[PDB]
Amino acid sequence: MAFPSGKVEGCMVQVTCGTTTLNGLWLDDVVYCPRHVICTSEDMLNPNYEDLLIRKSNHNFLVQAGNVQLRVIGHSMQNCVLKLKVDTANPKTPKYKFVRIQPGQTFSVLACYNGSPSGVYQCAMRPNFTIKGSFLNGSCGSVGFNIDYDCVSFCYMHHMELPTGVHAGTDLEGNFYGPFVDRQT
Ligand SMILES: Cn1cnc(Cn2c(=O)nc(Nc3cc4cn(C)nc4cc3Cl)n(Cc3cc(F)c(F)cc3F)c2=O)n1
Repeated sequence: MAFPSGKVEGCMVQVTCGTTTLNGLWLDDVVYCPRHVICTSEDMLNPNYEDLLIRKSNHNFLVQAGNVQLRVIGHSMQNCVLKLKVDTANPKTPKYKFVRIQPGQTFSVLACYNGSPSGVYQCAMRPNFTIKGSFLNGSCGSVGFNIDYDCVSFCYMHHMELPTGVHAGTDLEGNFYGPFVDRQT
């Protein structure tokens, strides 16, 4: 039962900080993405995110909507998500809300790679707050949603695959579902 993905496809962007790259969600004039993007490969195992944040400037972020670069004019960190303020509002922004779902609820996921939509499928949140998704490498920042009439409810931002092959992430305010932390361990 996956929801049609057209309204979300127009919101996906590629976010690059140095050589680390993942997917971002562009709504109005804000891009949301996992804060993990500010890690170099050596920081990924045990990042000090407050320190890494101090060291970055707006011009260290490259945001691409397709072949169009968007100018970053502000950035801030909210729990495990980074919010990049860009100088252009997304003209395909749908009506949307952010919601936090519970175990047992289902949602659709738009898997993206390097900012480009790749597939859509339905998932359920398990009681241990993991999901059995279909995510490959490069899918970090892909989002889960439901459609509520005309309104897109965003409920899941993908961060990591765990050793057993299931997946974990945050709501759109950056709070993990479950007892996980955004580090490569
Ligand atoms: C197999 N699989 C299924 N889902 C995933 C999701 N995922 C991902 O796509 N990427 C990750 N690490 C990165 C490596 C990078 C190399 N470059 C050049 N840029 C990169 C950017 C990322 Cl995000 N990871 C690992 C991971 C991502 C996190 F956000 C986190 F907090 C901890 C982690 F261990 C990953 O799971 N891969």
